[PDB]
Order: sequence, then structure tokens, then C-alpha cells
Amino acid sequence: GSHSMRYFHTSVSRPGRGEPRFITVGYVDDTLFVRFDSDAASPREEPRAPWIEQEGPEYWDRETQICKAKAQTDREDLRTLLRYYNQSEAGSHTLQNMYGCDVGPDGRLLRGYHQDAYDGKDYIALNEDLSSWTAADTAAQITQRKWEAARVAEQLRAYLEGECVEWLRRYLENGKETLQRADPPKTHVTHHPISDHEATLRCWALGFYPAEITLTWQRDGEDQTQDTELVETRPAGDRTFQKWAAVVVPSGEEQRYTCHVQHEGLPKPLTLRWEP
Amino acid sequence: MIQRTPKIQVYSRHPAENGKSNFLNCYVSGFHPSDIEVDLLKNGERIEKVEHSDLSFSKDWSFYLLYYTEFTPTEKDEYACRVNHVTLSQPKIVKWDRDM
Amino acid sequence: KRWIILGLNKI
Repeated sequence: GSHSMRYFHTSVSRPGRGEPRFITVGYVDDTLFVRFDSDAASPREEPRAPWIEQEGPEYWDRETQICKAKAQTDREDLRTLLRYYNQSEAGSHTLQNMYGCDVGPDGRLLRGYHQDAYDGKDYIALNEDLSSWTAADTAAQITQRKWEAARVAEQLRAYLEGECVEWLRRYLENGKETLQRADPPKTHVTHHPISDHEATLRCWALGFYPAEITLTWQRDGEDQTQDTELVETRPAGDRTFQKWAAVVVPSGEEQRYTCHVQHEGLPKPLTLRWEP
Repeated sequence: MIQRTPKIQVYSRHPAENGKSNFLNCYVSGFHPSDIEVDLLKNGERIEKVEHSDLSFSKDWSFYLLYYTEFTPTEKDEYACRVNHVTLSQPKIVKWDRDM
Repeated sequence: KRWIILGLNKI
């Protein structure tokens, strides 16, 4: 199907406790494959997936050098942002950045991304055209003016249409055992009485990859959107994900309730009911 | 600046079976800023060798982390996760319920 | 593979 590659970066300042901590991770779809942490003993980018281990030592040296350079630029940017927002030097602040590409089944570019956030708020983003910017405020307009002057979007566009797509295709081939395998969810329905009058039906989905999934409860064929408790999809820790959806039903009406499961690994959407 | 309180889920990697080795997970998500404290508890006491994932964030910029440790559940032993964050006036404790 | 920008995109 479709695929994505993303690099996430976070710098967090800590006045009086040294220089900002910098952590970056890279993902293909929902699979972590590289990491870098400036607080590590001897900071290097390290493999986190079997299929990336085969890259040569040149790959790791160049990747490590890019990470270290980003860490230094983030440190200067954090200093800059204090000025843009007329802030004290006493508090801890956050700079986040994501970039990457999406490709379709034919491996052709669907769209690229490059976005920043300051203190958890949208700051500046590359537009879908890969040539213009959207600045969130007057501070970010100064950054936009700088980036426009230095032809930043042009270099980004070249990366996103070129190496991002080409290396994502390479990663998909080298890790095709796992990256191109969808593990369907294992499903079951549980029943927990809460009183004499009502009970909780919980629809479970376990052991699935990728994370994207739809779990819905229906009563007499209508979606129980407003009365469904739906927890965030969560990682099991072995590559797979988990999710459940619960509904409170009047006792004796359990059979009117059906759980519906949509996942990429399933040829047909599943319909489940509780079995006493 | 904005602050977002963490969501907390406590759960096992595989369905829990007494006497069988497993993994206890605590997944914190949707929080900002990123400074957070997470402990896994065994009968009210802190478990020692807890590992965690590297800091990452979702599309809305909010952070998530997974803390985890090997464990063998029994019938008697109670497990929990204890989370402290700037948004919390006191640590929040969420109990492991082997049906959640 | 990561994007090589060499600090040119300072905020």
C-alpha cells in the first residue's frame, strides 16, 4: 500500500543544568529504525531495526554528523526564539521539527512535509507546494523572511522529491519481510456487569500492524459514536499495537450490539458479538 | 504557554497468565511539556530496572513515551503506574487491571 | 536518509 518516512526532532532547554537535550528518531510507517540522544555516553545515531543494520559505516558517520549539526542549530534557534518572543532566559523551552515524505503503492511521491513548533505551538510549516511557507505569527514571519532569502524551500523540495522518496523505496525493499507485512488484529469481546441493570461490553484488538485501525460499536445497526469509550491505540512493545472500544448496555440487550473491525490486514471487515 | 496533561494506560504486552513471563507497560501520551516522571509499582513499591522508549511526538506535537519491564504476574501481586507532571498537583496512580 | 542542510535554515 502507501508508505511514509519521517524524522522527528526535539530540543529542550534546561537553564542551569547544561545545554539543551536533543533527541531525534526516524520512522518508516510505524517502525522505529534510527535514534540519537545528545545525553548518551558517546552520542551516535544507532540502528533500531534489523533491515537498517546493513548500511555501511559511512552511513552512520554521515547520519551522526547530521544529527550533531542539527543539535547545534537547535541550540542557536532556542536562543533566537527568546528574542522573538521577548522571553526570559530562566525558563525551559521546546523546539520540535518533523519532516518526511509519503509515497503511493507505485513508490511515487504523494506529498512532503517540513514543520516546526515552539513550546508545543505551530510555528512555521512548508506548504504542500514545497515552495511557500505558512508562518503562525509575527515571530515566525521573521523566520519565513530569512528562509525565503536563503532559498530554503528549494533545497527542501529537492530532498523531498529525491533522496527522501528514493531511500524510503530502498528501506521498503530491504525490510520487506516486516515493512510490507500487515498483521491482522486478534479480536474478542468481553462482558463485565456493573450493576443489576447494565454491563460493559469491550471489543478488543490485539497484535496488529500497522497502527491504523477502526473499532466501532453498533446498536441495531446505528453507530454508538457518542456513547463509545475509545482508548488511544497503544504499542505492545514487540512492533504490534492494541486498542479497545467499550459500551455500556442494558442487561439482556447484549445481542443488539455488534463490534466492527476495519484493518489493512483483514480481507473483510469483521463483525463480532459477545458469546456468553 | 500551553500545558497538556498526560493520558495514562497500564497493560501487559501479552494476555496475562499466572506464572508466565510477560511485559508490563505504562504508556503516557498527549502531554506537554516533555518533562515527566513515570514509575512502575509492585505492591506499592518502585520496580528497579524499568526501561523507556526515546522521546517522540504525535501530529498535534504532543509527546508520548512507553515505559516497560519484564514481569511474571501472579494472583496476589498488584501492579500500577505512577506518573508526575507539571499539570498534576499530585502524582496520579493508575492500577493494572488485567481486563483493560 | 536524513536531509543535509548544514545549518543554513536557522530560525
